[PDB]
Amino acid sequence: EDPHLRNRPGKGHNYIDGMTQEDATCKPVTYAGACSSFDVLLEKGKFPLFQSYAHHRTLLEAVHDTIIAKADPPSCDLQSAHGNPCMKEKLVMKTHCPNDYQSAHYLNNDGKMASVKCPPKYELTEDCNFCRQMTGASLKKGSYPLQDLFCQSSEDDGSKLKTKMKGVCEVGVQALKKCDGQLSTAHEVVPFAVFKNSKKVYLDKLDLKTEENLLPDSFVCFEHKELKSFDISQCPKIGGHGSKKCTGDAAFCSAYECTAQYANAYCSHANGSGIVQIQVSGVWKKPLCVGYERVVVKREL
Amino acid sequence: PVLTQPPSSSASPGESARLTCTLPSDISVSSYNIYWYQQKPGSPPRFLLYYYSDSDKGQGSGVPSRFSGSKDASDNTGILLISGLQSEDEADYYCMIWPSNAWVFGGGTKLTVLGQPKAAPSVTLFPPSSEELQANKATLVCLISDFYPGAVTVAWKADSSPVKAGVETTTPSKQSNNKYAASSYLSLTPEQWKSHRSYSCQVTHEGSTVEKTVAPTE
Amino acid sequence: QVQLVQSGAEVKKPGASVKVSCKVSGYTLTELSMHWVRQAPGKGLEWMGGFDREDGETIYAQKFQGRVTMTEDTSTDTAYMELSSLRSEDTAVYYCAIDPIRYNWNYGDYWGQGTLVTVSSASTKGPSVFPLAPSSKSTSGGTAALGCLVKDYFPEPVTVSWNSGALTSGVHTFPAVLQSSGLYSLSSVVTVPSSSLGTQTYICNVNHKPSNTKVDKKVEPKS
Repeated sequence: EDPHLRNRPGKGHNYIDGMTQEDATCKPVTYAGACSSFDVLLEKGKFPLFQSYAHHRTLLEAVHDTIIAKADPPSCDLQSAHGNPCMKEKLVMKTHCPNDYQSAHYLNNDGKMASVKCPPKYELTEDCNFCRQMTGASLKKGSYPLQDLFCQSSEDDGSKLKTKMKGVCEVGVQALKKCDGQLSTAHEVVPFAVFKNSKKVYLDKLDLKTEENLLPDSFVCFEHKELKSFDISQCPKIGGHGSKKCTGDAAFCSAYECTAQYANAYCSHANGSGIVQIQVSGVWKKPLCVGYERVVVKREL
Repeated sequence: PVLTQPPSSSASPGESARLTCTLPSDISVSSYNIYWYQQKPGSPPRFLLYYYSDSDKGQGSGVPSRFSGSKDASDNTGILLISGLQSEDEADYYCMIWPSNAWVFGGGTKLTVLGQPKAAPSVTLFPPSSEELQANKATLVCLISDFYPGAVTVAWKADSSPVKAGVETTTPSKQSNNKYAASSYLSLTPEQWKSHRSYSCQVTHEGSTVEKTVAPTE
Repeated sequence: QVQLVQSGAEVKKPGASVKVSCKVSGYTLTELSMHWVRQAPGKGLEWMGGFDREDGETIYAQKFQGRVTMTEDTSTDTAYMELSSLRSEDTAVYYCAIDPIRYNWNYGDYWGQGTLVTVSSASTKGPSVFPLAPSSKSTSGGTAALGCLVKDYFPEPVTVSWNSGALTSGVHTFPAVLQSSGLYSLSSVVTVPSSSLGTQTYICNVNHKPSNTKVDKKVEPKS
């Protein structure tokens, strides 16, 4: 659904905590307005995983929806003595940041959100490793997503889950083995997933499955004024209670009572939504987030 | 964070007025949307426009394009430019930035469209009358009259020392001759009045100060 | 088009609480993030607090934290602001406000008309009138200043005339000031030819109808 991709799940907040000048169009992201922290993900040719799960949450959305927590320092200062907490973790990542960006966020190895930031008139370099002075007219108001990922809510416990990769000694900042032969190093696009009580879990394989449903989270409701989001909680179910009156597709009318003259809004079933599960070492689990990132991998020969 | 605006500014009709909004040294004008408001007496502030950059800006409803905004990074200032100044533009102007969970307003700037010209103020300081001191009260009355533009800074001094407590000052009001007048009061106890050698009233108009002093020893 | 209407003017004793309303019409209140900004008379604007509806959290400024409370009645589209432990410095005009950037679609009101809240413990006191006598210091080349001091009255207003309205030229009556005592005070002055001081008569006529107080005071030069 092309324009309904801006009808976000949850609150739809796509702002970073320290940059609130875009709140009019990022808090929340909806049909109207532009958002420097969100529109990046919908450019065709970029972020293929999120674009195939676009009705799920972004990293910023998962943070403001209490699904993902912030790092103990929520943002690292590149132009300091060290920029330490993110520096060692950012250098193993091969990233590309567009111009005029003051902040860039990523999923930590701890399953939390870290941010890389710069002074008010610096741009992030093309590798997101240094702060370069601004050669635009003005900076963007938001933060650039470094990884291609989507997120969801989950109570499935993954405290027993850990990275298992064939013949891999070091992937990113994770050392899996003691390798004393001399090794093969390369930048590999490695999938990963975060679980409730786990760290980041890299995988040889991305095996995902979706169970679609007719729960309220799988619907996009909207009204014409010119599109405006509508919350399905105001719609009465079949034999139910409603503060407003709605209509919709055959999927919505199968569970909610439909009225195709009076309607305040229209609800469509967001195809592609639902609960996503991933296979980790031969076991299906409900992850908090799933994504890719190009990072340094050392494999034994 | 403190936002400092000049207390007053003036320009002639048809000219261009340039109002500044200077930010502290630890934040940058380049980071924030800059709100600008126009407030006239007896009415709430009116949103003029906001400026963040030449591509992120917006005008208020019913606000003519004479009003425009910009930034000056070297001075760390938000700027409201009013071209082709007209008589209805005489009002107070506030700037606002929204960096965190707070609306931070500047001090405000009284913009006077220069009707015609520039009179200096006449100051008269009245000691407490014998009738008031008989009532165990003492009030000094500072009278400022016949000045233009209508903007004054009133400062009270007790024996060359500034006084802040017990001071009430009116906003400059337009006299029947279309100049401005203002009054300032200093409330004292009868002992405070006679315990000092003199009290002073100092008003500042267009950067120039006129001072009058009174003493109980006469 | 949004319409913001606030409640009427208020008078509260020091230490009590004040409750201001802002009725929203033409739009639903549960889609607006309402803020509150106050302005002491003749002074600048000050932000007191606001409710973030996307967050569902109320934010206040530290200068008021503990005293300002913000509620709402969704059935009547009315927001409320309560300020407690009132002091004399809390006398101001209180505005309900709306973010002009987020709601740029609105072509109606972004602010309320304002609610004046006066903090005083007085109750209908008549004024004391004292003369402002010119000796010679009020003089600068044939021009001289004299007047009357209408002090310590409540509530507003008082009306002042000179010579029972016959003398109007050179007369100026100033707006009142609210002192820390909770009582009002103003001065009416007339600039006269300094030669006419021994020739002419100057009587100010002060009228405070809330207390039914009419005073006449002859302003003659000082010895």
